[PDB]
Amino acid sequence: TQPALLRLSDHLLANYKKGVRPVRDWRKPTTVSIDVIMYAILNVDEKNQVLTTYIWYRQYWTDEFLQWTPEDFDNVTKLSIPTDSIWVPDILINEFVDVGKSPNIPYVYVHHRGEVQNYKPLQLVTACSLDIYNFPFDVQNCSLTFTSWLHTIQDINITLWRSPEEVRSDKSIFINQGEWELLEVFPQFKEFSIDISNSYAEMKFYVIIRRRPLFYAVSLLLPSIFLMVVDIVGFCLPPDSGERVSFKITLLLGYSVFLIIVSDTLPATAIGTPLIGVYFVVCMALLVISLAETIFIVRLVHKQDLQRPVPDWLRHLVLDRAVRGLLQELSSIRHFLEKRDEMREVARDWLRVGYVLDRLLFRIYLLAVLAYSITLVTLWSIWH
Amino acid sequence: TQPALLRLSDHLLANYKKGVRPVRDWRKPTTVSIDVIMYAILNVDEKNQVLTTYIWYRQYWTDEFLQWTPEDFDNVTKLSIPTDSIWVPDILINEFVDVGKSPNIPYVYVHHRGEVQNYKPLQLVTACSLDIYNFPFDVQNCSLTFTSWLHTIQDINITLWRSPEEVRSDKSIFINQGEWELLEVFPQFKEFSIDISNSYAEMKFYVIIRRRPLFYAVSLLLPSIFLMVVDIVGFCLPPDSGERVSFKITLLLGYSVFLIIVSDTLPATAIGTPLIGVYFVVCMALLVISLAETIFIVRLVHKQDLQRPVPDWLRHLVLDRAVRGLLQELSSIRHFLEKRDEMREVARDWLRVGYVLDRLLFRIYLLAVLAYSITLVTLWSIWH
Amino acid sequence: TQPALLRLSDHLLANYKKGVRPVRDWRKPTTVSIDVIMYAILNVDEKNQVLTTYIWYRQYWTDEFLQWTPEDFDNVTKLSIPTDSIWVPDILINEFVDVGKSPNIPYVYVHHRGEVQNYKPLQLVTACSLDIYNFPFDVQNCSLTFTSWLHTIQDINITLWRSPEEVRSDKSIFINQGEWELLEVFPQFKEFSIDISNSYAEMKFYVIIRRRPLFYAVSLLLPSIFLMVVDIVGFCLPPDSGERVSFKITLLLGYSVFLIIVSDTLPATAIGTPLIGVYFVVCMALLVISLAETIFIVRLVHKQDLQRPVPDWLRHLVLDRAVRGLLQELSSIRHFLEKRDEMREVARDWLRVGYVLDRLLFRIYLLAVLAYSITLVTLWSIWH
Amino acid sequence: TQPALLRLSDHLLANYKKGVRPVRDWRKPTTVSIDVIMYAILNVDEKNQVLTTYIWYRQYWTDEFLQWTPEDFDNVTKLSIPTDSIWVPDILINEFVDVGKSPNIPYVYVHHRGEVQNYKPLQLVTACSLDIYNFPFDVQNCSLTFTSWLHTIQDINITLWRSPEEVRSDKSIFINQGEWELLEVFPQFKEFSIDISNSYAEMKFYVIIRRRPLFYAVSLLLPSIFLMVVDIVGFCLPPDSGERVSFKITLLLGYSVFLIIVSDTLPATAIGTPLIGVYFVVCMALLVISLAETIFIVRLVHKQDLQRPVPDWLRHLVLDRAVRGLLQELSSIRHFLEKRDEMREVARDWLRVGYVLDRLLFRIYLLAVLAYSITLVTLWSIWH
Amino acid sequence: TQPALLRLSDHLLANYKKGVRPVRDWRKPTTVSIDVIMYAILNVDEKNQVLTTYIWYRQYWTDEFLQWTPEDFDNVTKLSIPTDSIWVPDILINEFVDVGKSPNIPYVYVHHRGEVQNYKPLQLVTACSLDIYNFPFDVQNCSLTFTSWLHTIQDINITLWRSPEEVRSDKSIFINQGEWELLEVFPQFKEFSIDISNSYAEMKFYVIIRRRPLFYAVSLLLPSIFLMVVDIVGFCLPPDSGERVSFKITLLLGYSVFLIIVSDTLPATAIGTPLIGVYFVVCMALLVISLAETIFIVRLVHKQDLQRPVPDWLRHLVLDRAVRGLLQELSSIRHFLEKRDEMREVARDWLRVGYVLDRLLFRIYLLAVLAYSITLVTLWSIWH
Ligand SMILES: Cc1ccc(Sc2ccccc2N2CCNCC2)c(C)c1
Ligand SMILES: Cc1ccc(Sc2ccccc2N2CCNCC2)c(C)c1
Ligand SMILES: Cc1ccc(Sc2ccccc2N2CCNCC2)c(C)c1
Ligand SMILES: Cc1ccc(Sc2ccccc2N2CCNCC2)c(C)c1
Ligand SMILES: Cc1ccc(Sc2ccccc2N2CCNCC2)c(C)c1
Ligand SMILES: *[C@@H]1O[C@H](CO)[C@@H](O)[C@H](O)[C@H]1NC(C)=O
Repeated sequence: TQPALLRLSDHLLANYKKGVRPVRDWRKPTTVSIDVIMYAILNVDEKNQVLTTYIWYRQYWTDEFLQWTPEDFDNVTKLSIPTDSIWVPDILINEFVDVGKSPNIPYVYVHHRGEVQNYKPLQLVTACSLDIYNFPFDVQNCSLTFTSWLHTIQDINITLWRSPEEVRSDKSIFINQGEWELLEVFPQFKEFSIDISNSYAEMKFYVIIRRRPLFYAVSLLLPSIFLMVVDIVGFCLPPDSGERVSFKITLLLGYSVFLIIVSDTLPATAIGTPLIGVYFVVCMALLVISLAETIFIVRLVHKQDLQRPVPDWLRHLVLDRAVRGLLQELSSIRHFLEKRDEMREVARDWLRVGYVLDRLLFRIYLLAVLAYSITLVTLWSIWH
Repeated sequence: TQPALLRLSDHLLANYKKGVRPVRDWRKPTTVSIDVIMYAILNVDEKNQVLTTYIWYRQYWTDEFLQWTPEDFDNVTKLSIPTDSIWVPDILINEFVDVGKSPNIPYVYVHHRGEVQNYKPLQLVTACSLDIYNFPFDVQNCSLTFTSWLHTIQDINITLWRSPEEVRSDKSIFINQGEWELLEVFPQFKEFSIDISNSYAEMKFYVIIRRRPLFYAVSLLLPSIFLMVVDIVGFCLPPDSGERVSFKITLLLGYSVFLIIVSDTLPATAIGTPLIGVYFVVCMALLVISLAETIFIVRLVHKQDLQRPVPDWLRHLVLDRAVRGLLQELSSIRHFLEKRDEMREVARDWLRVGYVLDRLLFRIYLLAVLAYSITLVTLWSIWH
Repeated sequence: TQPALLRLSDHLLANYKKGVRPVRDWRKPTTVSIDVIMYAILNVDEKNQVLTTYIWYRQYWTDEFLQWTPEDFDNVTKLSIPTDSIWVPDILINEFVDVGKSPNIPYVYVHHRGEVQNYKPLQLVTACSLDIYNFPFDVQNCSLTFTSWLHTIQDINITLWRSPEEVRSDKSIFINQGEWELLEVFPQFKEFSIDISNSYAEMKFYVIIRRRPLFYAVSLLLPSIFLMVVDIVGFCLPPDSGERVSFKITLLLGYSVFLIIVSDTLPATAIGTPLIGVYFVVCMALLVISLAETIFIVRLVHKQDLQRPVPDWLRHLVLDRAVRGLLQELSSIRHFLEKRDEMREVARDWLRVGYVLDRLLFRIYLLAVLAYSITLVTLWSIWH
Repeated sequence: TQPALLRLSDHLLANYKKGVRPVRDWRKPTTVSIDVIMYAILNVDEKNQVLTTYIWYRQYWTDEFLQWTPEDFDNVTKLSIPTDSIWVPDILINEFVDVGKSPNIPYVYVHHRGEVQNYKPLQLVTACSLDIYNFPFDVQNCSLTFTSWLHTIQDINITLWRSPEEVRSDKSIFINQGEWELLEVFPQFKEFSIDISNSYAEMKFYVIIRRRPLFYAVSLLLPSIFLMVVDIVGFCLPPDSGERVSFKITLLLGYSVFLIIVSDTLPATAIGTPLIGVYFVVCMALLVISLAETIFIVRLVHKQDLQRPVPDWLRHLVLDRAVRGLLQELSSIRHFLEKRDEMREVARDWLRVGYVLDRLLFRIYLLAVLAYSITLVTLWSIWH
Repeated sequence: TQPALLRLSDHLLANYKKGVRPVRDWRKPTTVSIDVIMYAILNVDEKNQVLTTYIWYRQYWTDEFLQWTPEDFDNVTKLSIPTDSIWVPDILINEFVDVGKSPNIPYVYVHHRGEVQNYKPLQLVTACSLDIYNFPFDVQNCSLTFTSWLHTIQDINITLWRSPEEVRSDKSIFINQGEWELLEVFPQFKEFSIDISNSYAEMKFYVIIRRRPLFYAVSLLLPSIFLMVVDIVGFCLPPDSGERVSFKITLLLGYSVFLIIVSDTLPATAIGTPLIGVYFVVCMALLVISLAETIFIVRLVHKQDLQRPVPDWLRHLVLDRAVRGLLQELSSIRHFLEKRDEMREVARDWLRVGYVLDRLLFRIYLLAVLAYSITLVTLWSIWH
């Protein structure tokens, strides 16, 4: 006789119709069992709010036409037949915004009771809501909604292959060393409803992914810390040097270029910018405050050859915390030297005031950045 | 007997022709009812003027060959049959400039009266007219024109599934947290005409989308405001410092780099640049005016050792608003000191004039930027 | 009896062969009439010299096998049959460098005389010659060559559906608000020839597109004008300030960064760079000339404490256009003051010369940029 | 009689079923022999951790239905038949994250014993773990896992065509002049297991690729070396020039721009940044230390007209290693000159201290960068 | 009777098998004649070492089953039949690293002797070895290897349609105005061999393409020449100005930014960087040498108020090539003036030395850049 697989396949696929839903009684829906195993988080685009993942998805349903008695076919209990030869449910993801390029699986396993098993890998580009409020430490909760696109609850119902606890803790194949860490996938069944009669089976997997901040620690924190360090170094220049203000403005321009170039990576959304943006703005205010202090002190100590002398209150407050023709003609010589000396001494008194005030405002700025830095490391421990 | 679905499908699809338009009388057009549900605004490219969206589109038409009496087939009233087994109208969008990658839906529902229901998701890349005059606050009105590509009004006519008010206010599935907010989609029926006989059914959906400015507020307004703040800070430097002009030119270079880098995002069109461009140009004029004032005041107060003394009109106008050999040889000594002192005093008089004029032109510039800023916040309230 | 469309389609498509060219006499070529309607200029890549457009293309040919008498089929005069069921000529564009993603049109109209009408939209990526000599105002003349890829003049000949004047002035559907304005499309028929026998039908449409310069006016002209304005402002700084040369070099660095960033947009070709490049180089020469004048004047007026006094010719040319021990020991005091005063006066004389020469060379540079600017606006009026 | 190939193909492919696994006894698995020949490493994306390669992959299995006696068919021993006409195992790579665009091979060779030979080229985009710890010199070890997607060990088993030593040392077609050098590919057989019964054949090829550092030597090392050279040159400027600190800050800004622009190429991962990042940070610390030394020395030698004189310990430590009205009125003149001279001499003493300390701290910094450079060249020899 | 084309096609394609290689005797290989006509060089990616071209490729082979006597079919000598209806050899390019998007040609010409003619355009992405040693003037020699992927020499042999001299000089359709100029394509036949029996036909076309340097002359040479010009201008600033060193460092930073931005275009390879990189490094050394000369001269002439006087050897070498209380108290006044004057004169002597040495080192640098520029223009003439 002929081989068992040839006889079995010829018996099953003879006068078999792919278009008909395989039920002998049309009132019975084909319950399809869904299982999803996350393999990789290929991309998370916050600008377009799209998530590209790869999953291994296996489903099984009872085909009431692909049934046989194994004892009549040399005790064969299951066989593989082409996917395009049998009816396959139109179960797909609601959140699609594209089609994913994935290998086509040509065969499906069929058991002697009709239990067709369809294993396939598929790449999904799905629209998801991304909360970028705490960008470097954000936890994204994206829904993949498997449902029959056309058939209602009365034709195709969806159940879960494994128990929800098993699929929740499944990380057997996930590519872990990416930017995103898979926390869990959470299945939940519900019915979509257009009206009373048009109700659709639905299975939502809540893929939860946490961003790894070690990708971005160097990218954001290190340059800003450098800039603050150099700013703190810049106060050691004397206020009367004239280069100190140029130093400060050059540093501000550099950190502004840093902000501009970083903004191509730091994303944004309509709900609001990440708190990293707020801390960058606070760093900006700190640098602008340092520049304004430098400019004020430069205005204070300038050798402008016009200064009235320091007022008594200012002086005390600062220093508490620090032959007749020949005779008359020589008098003009000493008067001009005295006029220059008195003017020069006045400029020194302003310089003496401006030096210690530069020191005093350096300590306050030193403490202000110290309090700000300790506040940041405290909040980081909470996010960590 | 055989199962109802097998018998029904075999009866319907036997000697069924896909190429023929399913009408028993060829004079009757197949009225196709169109429904469009916007799911996401994937992209709006102003440079190329193309809009990429995703829609859920459902249509239904009466197939006069897919009719049966349910009482003869075990009371089955509707069944799903493959899309590629039956005639499907060639209804597509006129504004296509590409093909969208969308899932292929294999099945369609058919009721016992022949009412075929085709549900499918599709991504559309369509040419649209984008008015970028008020870029951060623009409201775009893009037309999606569903029509039968080949069949005229005498073969395929297009109606609307739901009432126009229902489709106008449909936001049940729209992904809202993107850059674009869907205001409404507006359906309108009209007939395209090549001649008297060649008239085509047409249904234009006017997708109206408003850009969310919170994406761009930080991107444009914040750096410019920073630059103006630093410019205002720069006036506190003394005019005779010599660094003030370097400060101003460095700031101008920084803001020019800001303009250059921002222009990769701020789009343009043949109709005209956005008013944001005009306000950036006005900010540019303000910075150039501040730089010119700095350069003029520096030219005024310079210690050039060549100045003639301040004219009487200028002085008043500004200050209203603020042994014989031994004897003759010593006279040369006091004369040279007097010559230096008189020259030094003249330089001081120019400095006294230039100081208050720097203050006076600082107040005017302070008020000019204040009036400009209040004007901007007033117009923003209207756009908001 | 059966419906007319079913009977007609069954009669036509029974024993119909798609592979055969539909002529009862094989000597008669199938004359295909071509019509092209430009819809959008999607992209013009000057770097790769490729033009991506979208067209609505309709063709019609006489199929001698799809003929019937309408009075025998309930007076049906035309019917739509699937495109993949009948012979379709292999007419495509010679200039292809890719395949365009375009919707597939499933049906074609067939009249009772056999006149098959095939309407289809198609995106074309075609190699074209782009003359970038006058880049902002260039008029590109790109050829789309529709021809039968395989069949010679003896099998497929190509004619034009409409008169050439009608297709020349066709702008009914063109998307006008893009960067490119369609001037006309010009059809011309010719025969390609490999040898005497192997001659091919050919129809060249000369798509002529003019770039809209309002896209680029802001992008190129405005920043350069700004830079020149600031350069003109920079001369007001005194030559002895020392900051003027730093101002000029900073401005030159800024405009060089402008040139670098702009070059990512301004294209180039082997024939030659656009004249915009030449005018940018002339602006570069103007800025370098201003910098060299600043450096020369700074070298002239420096307080170098070493200057020999101004020569008589230079002075006139410039100013035409502007007790014994006690006695001897006091003499040394007045001599040292005289030595310093004479040296100081010499430095003033050089400064007096350098000041007016700075003014004189400022007027010449002011006129040179004025002549250059008026020359540019004159040539712009010709291009406009 | 008919030609041998026609008769043989007609005999083989008559009543041949593609869906059945070609075994006369269904208990016998189809052992498929796998061979992989690497052709090119198209891309290694460290950001997404994906490897795109091209391979020539040949497989062979025994088809028990495609068997014939050559003496009955004119001594034909093998023939090519279309790939889509016979059963082909569903062997693919587990690590897929996309589908590769590769030519479709239409034919396969079949020998008279049934040995089908399938040669095909395929592009693979596979997820791989990339260790970027020593980025310029890293050796990546990426797994390509060929397995039957559906069939278990009981239906399809996988062996190796050639001996493992032959495939390990195979570089016959590899494109060598790319960025990556193929060290070896290592085959290893194992069984995947879902449970006791569901075990799958598996063949892992460990493609080992070493990056060529000559691509990146110029990109990273050369600019940093330049920056250090210029920094070393900058110490030759006198500390009192005032421009030295501006020189240092400008150099620091330039090298920071270098770091920013380079970071678009230097990748990162969650495990940790490459040691090149650590050496760049050490270079950053060196530049900041040089800037701080410059600022400290500038603070030390400033002509601030306020300095108390150098303390005795500091001085020694540094220098070890380097008519009554007329009479009284003239006394004021010499006193004022003495007051200025003593103040001027004090400023000189501070300058004398700061000069040699600048030299002394220049030698230490010269030795520190020398030790750092020699340390780098030593470690480079180990990596080389 | 029926039309000739219908009868002929029905006679030929009845019981015609596509899978069989069309030979009546299986020992006779099907000699396929190859012809390749280059149409465009779409892209040359030196980073990935891939060449994307477009070719018109025509092949012809003798099909021994598609033969007829024309006198029996109304004297028809050739006819077009669908490509997918007849056997087509699996000839493709070995160097594929992708699949090219090209139009599908549906028909092929068949003559009455069986000579099938297959014309088709195809885009090829092929791995090629790119020698970037002389990047702007490089001549690339890339191999396209047409061979039968599966069939050996015993089944499919490959010959050339035209004589090798005709295909060598073929430029009839090449798009010439691109970046690459096609010098020639060179065909050569060889046999690949796996073993003694498994030998494969092979035809290598050596596409030779020369880069047009006019694309890049402006891109590289012009900015560097500008930078050198400005550097030469910078020497005219006096050494004691203090701004000269700032000028030089700003220029160096600008040219470094130029190098950084240019490196995104100038490619690299493992064999070695292009000589343009070496000349850029030499320009870098020239700028660093100019900066070091400026810093040295600034160190030489500084008004540091500490200089010992110029040594006798240095001076000559440089200048060869250029009442008791009242009496004693007045003596202190002249002594202090003498002390200041002698110190001031010493600073002048150092300035006199440093001025001419700046001139002398300017001439040497002027000649060094002149020799370097003449050397470059000489080598350019050889490359040109
Ligand atoms: C008002 C309204 C009516 C029906 C729907 S449903 C839908 C609409 C178009 C295309 C497909 C569907 N679906 C049906 C089953 N579920 C998958 C998608 C909606 C959303 C609104
Ligand atoms: C002058 C003219 C004639 C006919 C048309 S129509 C058209 C033309 C080519 C291809 C398709 C069409 N269409 C027919 C039905 N509507 C969808 C597209 C035009 C625009 C101008
Ligand atoms: C020397 C030569 C011979 C023939 C041609 S033609 C050609 C060649 C290959 C593939 C296609 C064609 N074509 C035939 C009909 N026209 C469309 C393209 C040439 C150019 C040179
Ligand atoms: C818990 C668990 C169960 C089964 C698998 S396997 C798998 C799952 C879905 C789709 C395909 C597969 N495969 C089967 C044979 N090998 C190739 C892929 C896993 C991973 C976990
Ligand atoms: C060791 C070795 C054996 C065979 C080959 S050949 C080859 C291998 C796999 C897939 C295809 C081929 N080819 C056969 C005919 N020529 C085109 C490609 C090699 C390279 C090494
Ligand atoms: C099938 O299995 C049964 C036991 O399960 C055994 O008795 C019978 O012999 C088997 N048939 C064949 C053909 O092996």
